[PDB]
Amino acid sequence: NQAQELNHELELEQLETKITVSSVSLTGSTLNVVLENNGSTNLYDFQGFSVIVQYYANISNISTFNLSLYNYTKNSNPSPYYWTINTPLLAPGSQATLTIILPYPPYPNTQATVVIVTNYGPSVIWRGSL
Amino acid sequence: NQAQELNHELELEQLETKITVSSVSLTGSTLNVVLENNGSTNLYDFQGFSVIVQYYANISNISTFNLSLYNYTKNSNPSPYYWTINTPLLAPGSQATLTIILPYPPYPNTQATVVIVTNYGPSVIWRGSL
Amino acid sequence: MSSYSIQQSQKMLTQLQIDYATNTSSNTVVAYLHNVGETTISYLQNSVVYFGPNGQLQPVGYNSGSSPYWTVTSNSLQPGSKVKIIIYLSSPLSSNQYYTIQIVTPNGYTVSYMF
Amino acid sequence: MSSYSIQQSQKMLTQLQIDYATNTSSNTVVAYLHNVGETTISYLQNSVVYFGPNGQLQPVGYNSGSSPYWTVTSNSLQPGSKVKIIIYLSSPLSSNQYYTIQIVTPNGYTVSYMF
Ligand code: NA
Ligand code: NA
Ligand code: NA
Repeated sequence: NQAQELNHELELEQLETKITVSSVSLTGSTLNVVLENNGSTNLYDFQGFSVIVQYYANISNISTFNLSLYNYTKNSNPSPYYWTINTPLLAPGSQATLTIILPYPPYPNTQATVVIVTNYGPSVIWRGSL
Repeated sequence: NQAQELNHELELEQLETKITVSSVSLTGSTLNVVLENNGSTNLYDFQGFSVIVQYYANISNISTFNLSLYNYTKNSNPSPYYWTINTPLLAPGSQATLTIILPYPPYPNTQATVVIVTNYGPSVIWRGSL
Repeated sequence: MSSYSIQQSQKMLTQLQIDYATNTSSNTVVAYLHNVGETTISYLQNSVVYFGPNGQLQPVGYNSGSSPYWTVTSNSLQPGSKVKIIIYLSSPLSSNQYYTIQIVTPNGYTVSYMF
Repeated sequence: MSSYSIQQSQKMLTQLQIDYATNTSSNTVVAYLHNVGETTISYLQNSVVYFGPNGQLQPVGYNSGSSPYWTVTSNSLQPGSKVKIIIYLSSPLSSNQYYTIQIVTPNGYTVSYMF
């Protein structure tokens, strides 16, 4: 039966998928996260990822809560609320830099939460200061 | 719709169920686990629990691997491969002593795993020496 | 002598999940719902949504215009897609208390998120 | 800089789970399968079972009498009930390696356990 086989394959892809955040660094309104693939699946279906950021924007010198979903794009010049990645396929053991275009520059020394979800389900949460 | 309502209730009962092991103590073939209810659900459906023990039995002075499921009984003096608990209902915040009748006394200073699964799903695993 | 509740050895197949949920003010809650399965989920407007402090969840009505009610940026969810669910509340959330949101699709799939 | 994979805030409804699984010898594996939902699960003999070292699972046939094959103490599972699955293997298990067992019921529910 074929639902049985589809679910079999998917659940083992979920078991074997793992990602972690090596480093995070900010420049202007662009956030650069260095993602490392610690699983045994290839990651490439970035349209099906999630990238969610909760941070404190600097709007007219007022520190203002911001929560947003960012969508993937291959566009090399991404708009705010978009992100891109400098590899076509992130293989087990590899790293890649994910570039996220925030709508405002972060207010200095404010905390932030970055959630990165693979297309299979397993995710990573990073909490820190921007 | 009623599948939705049933699934709603059950999943929040799983969210609110949590148990932990205060202490383990052995005498003869009798294992005493002091179980603590850290959730907000009452626990009483002991027929629907699981109690699994993996330990090294002392069979004729030979240390022999043993893995077994134990079934619940209300009997306070249970047979081997049976367990009981000294309350009919373990309320949030309370403790109770679970007594498991192993089929042989443990061989001295051998390691064991005790798995106790509530009827709702959430469980607790204790690993140590007997 | 070492005991921990549940385990990382015992897993099941995930087809639907809330990637993240949190309050965006005292009156509003956001949750991102993510279809990680292999088939489209449809008629999301017929979902059931509960929200509340841990142990005191309350039903929340769809699109009523009068709090407490919820909305969703699209009424179907394809494999890989995400939708945004917003709950509008009638009394503010306390800062020193954990909250849970829960969603039950028409097909019965039940997912929750605690913040 | 504080990073965590997955989260304990994100949960779904469990209806079926393997409470525990481990090898009982070099060539035999035991798994205890537990119905924690509210509906009967039937025709367990038509399940598919995969077993192997992590990443290299192999399908395993029901009751074939010839290794690798599996058996089950009953082929229905009422709410609250447990059945015991035994896998009989044709080659010994290595001592320094993680193994995964996975079960897919006819209705499609998928559960796994790693030991
Ligand atoms: Na109760
Ligand atoms: Na309200
Ligand atoms: Na084999």
